Amino acid sequence: TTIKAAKKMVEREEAVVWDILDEVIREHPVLLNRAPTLHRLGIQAFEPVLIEGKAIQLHPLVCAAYNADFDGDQMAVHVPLTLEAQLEARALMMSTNNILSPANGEPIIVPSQDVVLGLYYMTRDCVNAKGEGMVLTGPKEAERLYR
Amino acid sequence: VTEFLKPRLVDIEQVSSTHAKVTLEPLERGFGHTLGNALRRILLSSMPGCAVTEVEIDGVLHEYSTKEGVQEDILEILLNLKGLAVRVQGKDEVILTLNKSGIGPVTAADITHDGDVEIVKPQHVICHLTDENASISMRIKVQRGRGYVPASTRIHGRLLVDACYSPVERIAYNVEAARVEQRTDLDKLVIEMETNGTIDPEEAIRRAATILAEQLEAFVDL
Amino acid sequence: SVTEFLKPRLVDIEQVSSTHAKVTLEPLERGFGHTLGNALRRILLSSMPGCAVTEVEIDGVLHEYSTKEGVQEDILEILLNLKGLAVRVQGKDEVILTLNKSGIGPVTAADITHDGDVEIVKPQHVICHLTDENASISMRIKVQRGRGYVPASTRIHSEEDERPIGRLLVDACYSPVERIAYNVEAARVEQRTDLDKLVIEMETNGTIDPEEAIRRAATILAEQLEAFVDLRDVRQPEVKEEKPEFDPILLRPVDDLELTVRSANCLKAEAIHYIGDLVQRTEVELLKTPNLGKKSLTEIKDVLASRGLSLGMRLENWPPAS
Amino acid sequence: EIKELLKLGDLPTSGQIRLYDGRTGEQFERPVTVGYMYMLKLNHLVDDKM
Ligand SMILES: [Mg+2]
Repeated sequence: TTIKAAKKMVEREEAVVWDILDEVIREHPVLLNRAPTLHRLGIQAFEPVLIEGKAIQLHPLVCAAYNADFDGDQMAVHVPLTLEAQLEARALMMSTNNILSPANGEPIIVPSQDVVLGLYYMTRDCVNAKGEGMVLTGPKEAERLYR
Repeated sequence: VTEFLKPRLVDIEQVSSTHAKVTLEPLERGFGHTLGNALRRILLSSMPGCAVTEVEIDGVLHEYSTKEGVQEDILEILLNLKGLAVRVQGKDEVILTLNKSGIGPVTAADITHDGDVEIVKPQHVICHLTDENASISMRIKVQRGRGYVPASTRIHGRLLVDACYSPVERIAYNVEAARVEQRTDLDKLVIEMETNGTIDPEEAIRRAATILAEQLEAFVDL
Repeated sequence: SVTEFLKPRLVDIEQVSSTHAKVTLEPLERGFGHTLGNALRRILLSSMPGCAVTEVEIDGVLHEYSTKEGVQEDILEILLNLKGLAVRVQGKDEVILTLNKSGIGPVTAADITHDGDVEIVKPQHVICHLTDENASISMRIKVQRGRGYVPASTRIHSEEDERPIGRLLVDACYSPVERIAYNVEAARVEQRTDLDKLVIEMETNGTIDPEEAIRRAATILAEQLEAFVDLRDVRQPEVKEEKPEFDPILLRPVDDLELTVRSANCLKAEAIHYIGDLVQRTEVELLKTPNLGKKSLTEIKDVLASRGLSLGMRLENWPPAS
Repeated sequence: EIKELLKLGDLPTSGQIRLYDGRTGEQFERPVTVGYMYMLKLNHLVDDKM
């Protein structure tokens, strides 16, 4: 009932406060930012997902967009609190909106590495590999045949 | 406490009535991967069913061929037959005949209506035909086998085809994280599977679970 | 046969050493080899009931960042060796072990005051080294049975358990298994072909028993599998529950409120064990209750009416169902 | 000389060993490199930033 009681409850982290927190951010966006924000993409909007530890996970594609390696580079978070700002982050700076650089009409979401390697390995052709010369009733059949 | 956690599953999504998506939650730190992988490996290979394995066109006895009357090569016909899911009764092996003439698509429903088999989709197209004066027939033998047995492994005149006994067409498990009030992260399993329609997907999961449990039965206590 | 094939069975518990053990499940039909192999490896590595040390206490030391005049290593090294020490409890689930030692030489596992329900798996494991004639250590060692691995940080449960300064928390790492290698081979089936015998070697603490570990892991797998051996749309949430709001602590006797036994007999002098009956009993029956003066009455007024309850509250719903 | 030293042990000269995914149980093709490398820890630890 009282605000000080709620402060105490958060201080103790009762088993209900986590459900409450998970509820209060179900759609509430958030802002992630890199230290040198050279261009417009240096600040983007995401939806947070609760995790453990103290690190800040972020999609690899946008981390190629932030010009952000994983050499220990730090990132700052921000929470848009007014309704206008929440909806603004959801409508303008959400990652699913910035997919082309304002500089060039090229796509900023480029699979950088460790997946181009994966797909490239998945799409090649050994001249004599186990299974060569069959007929497949469809892609799912090939997937089952492989697994 | 030497007592584990049992899931409170949340959804059996039955989109298309032959391609289901089951979720399960929550599972212990690693049990998601082990359960998903065991179920997947059992369902793929070791899950008995029935499917065609012998094809015999009584006019052409070669995979390669120049057989008119049909605008599809014999390879297309073998491919179509590969997916002709037929659920068999107490019989373990039976041959079927498909003598047909006409104009267009020779489809499954033209099979002679035996009493020991049941096609799952009579609306399955098998092979399209030349529109006039074309009556090519063929017999087809099925078998009650274990799983996927390719032709190259069966090759040792009578034509062969890729035996696919496993009723499952595809299956993939994906494990996400799930929360318990203070617990960090427990596996939340999501298995999407797609079968021949000869058995509903959840029924196939049930069958695989039963087969694995009756395999395990030799070691457990309770 | 064609369908409904045959199940395997354990046919060897061959142990090459005290720890390195081998078992040979057979026969696996086909593809079941890798299936059960990887599954059992994951289960075994994941969860087996171990009983490593969890809480230690050495009379001389205060915090594990100190030393002690006489012991060659630091308290930190002692705790790490302790974590390394393994033991097998039989009777109870948690136990306390006293280790007393004096004189020059190495203090190893055998030197502790063993019991019957507790057995040291290997005694030669060195704990520390006393390097002085009149140097001695006595230490209490809490050893509790658990599953998995819990660090020393999150194991805290209250704000007074650590208040005993000598209670040093050693982050428990109890899992008897250390590595689980396995491989399939052509089983010598009397009449069939390409059946698979699965050979599993476990390198362990020697604490757990190999065949026992296998059967426990298999039980775990079967129990977890029973979830969707009969799966259906099920949901534990049953909104709008219906239950009587009678407080269950009233079912207990009054003496369960952390007070003496003379006041207990005092509430046994009025033949009032129940709290669900004393709740219909105001303070109009206390000085008339036999021998309730100042001290025992002070206990009655302190330990009862402070826990949120009141000494006598009118209610109309009791007892469901005592 | 590294090849000769590996030959002293019973390890492959290529320094690559057929591994196995602990999740599935099937081996990675293309035998992967595995060894014993020295690894430091730097005082940029997370508890000083978060
Ligand atoms: Mg950097």
